Amino acid sequence: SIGIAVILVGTSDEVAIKDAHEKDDFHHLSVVPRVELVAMNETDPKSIITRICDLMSDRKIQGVVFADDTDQEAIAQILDFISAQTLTPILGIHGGSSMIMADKDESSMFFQFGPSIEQQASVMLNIMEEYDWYIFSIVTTYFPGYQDFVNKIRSTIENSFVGWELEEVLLLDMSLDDGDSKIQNQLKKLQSPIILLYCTKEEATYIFEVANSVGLTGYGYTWIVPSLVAGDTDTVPSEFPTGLISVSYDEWDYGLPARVRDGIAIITTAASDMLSEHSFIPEPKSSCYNTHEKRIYQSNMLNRYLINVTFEGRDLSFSEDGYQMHPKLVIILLNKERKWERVGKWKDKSLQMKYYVWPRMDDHLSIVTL
Amino acid sequence: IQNQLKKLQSPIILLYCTKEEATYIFEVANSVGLTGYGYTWIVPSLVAG
Amino acid sequence: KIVNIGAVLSTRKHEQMFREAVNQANKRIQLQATSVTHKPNAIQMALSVCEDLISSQVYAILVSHPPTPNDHFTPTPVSYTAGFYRIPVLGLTTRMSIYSDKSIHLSFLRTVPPYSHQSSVWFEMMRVYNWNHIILLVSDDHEGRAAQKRLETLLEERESKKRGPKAEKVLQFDPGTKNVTALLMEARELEARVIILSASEDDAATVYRAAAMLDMTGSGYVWLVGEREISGNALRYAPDGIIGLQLINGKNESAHISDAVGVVAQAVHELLEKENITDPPRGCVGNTNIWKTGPLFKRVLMSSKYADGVTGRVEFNEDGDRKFAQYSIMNLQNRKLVQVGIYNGTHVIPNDRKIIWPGGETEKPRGYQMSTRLKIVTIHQEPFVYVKPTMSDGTCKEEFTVNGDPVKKVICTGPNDTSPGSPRHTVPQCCYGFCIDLLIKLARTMQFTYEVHLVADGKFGTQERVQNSNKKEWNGMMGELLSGQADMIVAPLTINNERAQYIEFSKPFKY
Ligand SMILES: *[C@@H]1O[C@H](CO)[C@@H](O[C@@H]2O[C@H](CO)[C@@H](O)[C@H](O)[C@H]2NC(C)=O)[C@H](O)[C@H]1NC(C)=O
Repeated sequence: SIGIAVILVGTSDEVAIKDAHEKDDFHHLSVVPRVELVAMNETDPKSIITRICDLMSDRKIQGVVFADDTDQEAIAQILDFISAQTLTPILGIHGGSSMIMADKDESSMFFQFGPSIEQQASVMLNIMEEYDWYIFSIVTTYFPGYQDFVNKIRSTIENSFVGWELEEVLLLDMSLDDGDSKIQNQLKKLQSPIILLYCTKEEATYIFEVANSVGLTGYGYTWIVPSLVAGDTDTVPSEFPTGLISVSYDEWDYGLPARVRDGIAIITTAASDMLSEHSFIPEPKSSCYNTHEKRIYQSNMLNRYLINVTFEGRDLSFSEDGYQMHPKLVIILLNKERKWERVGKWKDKSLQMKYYVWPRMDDHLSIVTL
Repeated sequence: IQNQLKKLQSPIILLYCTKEEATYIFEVANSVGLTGYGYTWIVPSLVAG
Repeated sequence: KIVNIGAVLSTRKHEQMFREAVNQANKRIQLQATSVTHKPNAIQMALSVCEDLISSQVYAILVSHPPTPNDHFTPTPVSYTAGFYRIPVLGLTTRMSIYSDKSIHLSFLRTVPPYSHQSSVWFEMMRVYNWNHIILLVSDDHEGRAAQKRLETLLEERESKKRGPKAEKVLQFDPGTKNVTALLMEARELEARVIILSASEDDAATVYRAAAMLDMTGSGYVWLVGEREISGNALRYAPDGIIGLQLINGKNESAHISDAVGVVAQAVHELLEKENITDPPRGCVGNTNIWKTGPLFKRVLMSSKYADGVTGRVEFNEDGDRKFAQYSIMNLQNRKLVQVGIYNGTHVIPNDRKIIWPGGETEKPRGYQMSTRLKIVTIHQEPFVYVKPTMSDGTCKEEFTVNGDPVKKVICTGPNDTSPGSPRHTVPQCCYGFCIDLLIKLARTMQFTYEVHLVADGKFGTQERVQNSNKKEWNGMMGELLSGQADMIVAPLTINNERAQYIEFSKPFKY
């Protein structure tokens, strides 16, 4: 009986999740849907650690699905540390604690439902390519991840026959007015009607208000930015303009029951494949109080087949880092009503964005020809 | 003045006001980014005094 | 008000030393101390931290390393549990390879510097001996990637503003494999002779055995090694001349504890003059909130505060790392760890002692020795390069010109006797012509010796998208010149703009 512990904290989602076990699509007669919908309201380190250890010691748990309601990556850090300690595949999916983290340790390879910075850079370049905006710049800060961003941009900017015109790459520092003078002079020298940036929320607000003071309005400067400055929606400050284009995960038309059923289907299919191709399942040593039980790390890695799972006619492969190979991204844009609505969709390297010609930000004339 | 000086893009600028208004306009333009590299400001003797 | 400074140590002697140090620092509110021993399992240790170490939680916890060679799984859980509430962490002795990430670890302050500063010291040492060529090679995934990125951003930023060092070839291999003779021979086939390495202990022993098998010690191979490779497990099989580095006070836990309590007392005295103080709760269970004092306290600590202690001036860079450390330049003077000098800040200081180099040479070896056996590629073009089969004797039939002078044939070694249906390297086919005649005149004028082989694809070369991958690669002659398969192109090659980007075309031979 494969133990599946689905933990939901913060909010209350008592819903028909039992449809996962009621589907009866488990071909291999060994992945018993032992679901444990334990709920709680105190998202404390000791609390969750004692909870997962007691749940693993009472029953025979081999897979830990997870969900939450806060926006703290420390929960994901604790989850990955527990995964490193007990060497069990865990799943933090579309709860708001997915919050993709990079350069993970040599733990039991687990993936979380969140796109990588490289995929966001790729979808932003596809957006820029769709509307023939072959000129831009780069304005990053000293936040961990800017180097990977600029390296991906450079690797995708000189491996194609498209005339991309990289104006200048900025590396600002939040030290004194020297950075202010630098960004002012550079944005006065940019003169490119597309701008990209990568920083946190408060730094984004600071940079946007400084640029608006220098004169970065929404007429020509159409700022683009990944989901790092967006964060939790419905909390838009006044510094953001009405032309910002941001990308993010499928937070609107992706149901939490759908997410948890996809996760449990992934777990069951991977376990079925591994137990059918190996004919031996490792022992779930439920100590979590003594490193002596860690000697069971001698069989083949379950992750090697877990990262190669597909079900329901949809590709659900994963990389060694722990991110989706097909994140199913969606494009978002804020209007003059200070509201973020969906515009386009990106899935399987295909952009189905509607709103053909740029719900444009008195010289804009159409022309008929034949 | 910020939007216009961002839209000027001409390496010669003329103005006509008093001394304090000249200082105000110059500091505002320098905050917007009117440095001495390309923008070579010209002004009559009214702001010099 | 009282401030109970939490701590976690491995030995009771360190706990007594920390108690004495905080009692001394109390002379300058009040300060306290709490210490918990290390557990074999980090889960129960994390529970004890959440229950006992942060029972007051108003402090900056300090953590040490166990005698185990892990040094990562023991310091990571305290850092995670403290960064959950944005509580700063003090690090006495840790593997700072991964702990320099502000996204993984929110707040973390260390006492020992990472190997990035060791690569910086390597570069500073290189700036003295005028070594402008070096072939580095890393083994670990993250540590190696970090060291490579540090060396690359040091060498590239300095090159932008003589020729200036070029890292000729950056090699990488698995830290778990043992077959590296291929990479060793590939590095040997290059010009640089100043191999800088940054592997683990077992990897260092393996690469030392591989270099001893290939004999990379003939008084020309200069070695620059790190502190993680000068250990006994690798020193048992280490070659002479292996210049290494070692940090002072690497195992002195009491001095690190004293410095940490001093700097944290200075930080408390500096921050107590603030306006808002969000005291963390007396218990970690049920308190789901962010302490506003954490980030601001870390910012005002790392900004300018410093307390002189056992290591003198201690400045923190913008990563949570202590800068301006002490490095001892150690040389293997016949299995004797003699200190050639000391390092401090940015200046290197040699003790003017008997310093030698591997291979018994008492003089400073050169950076490299330029080869005189450069490969040359050539295409078959109608009146420039003739291609005729050779005779069965081994040479080919020699003829005379219209006047009676030799025709200056050269033994090409290109696959021109076969078709694309069955490509196979054939017997050398002697070649002659107008620009092979030009090639011999260039070789006598600058005294080099060359071989020649024709192209494999056949075309001159252009940019084309590959069939399967995404990156674009050159073709034929351009690809063989760029991808280290040819050092010159003696053939009719029209100078263009798409080719001058990566090639340095000389003045034109004929218009
Ligand atoms: C791994 O390393 C060994 C030792 O370096 C290699 O063995 C050598 O074998 C080749 C034959 O292909 C000889 O030309 C070399 O002279 C040998 N080296 C020594 C030091 O004797 C071996 O080829 C490498 N690869 C594998 C797969 O074992």
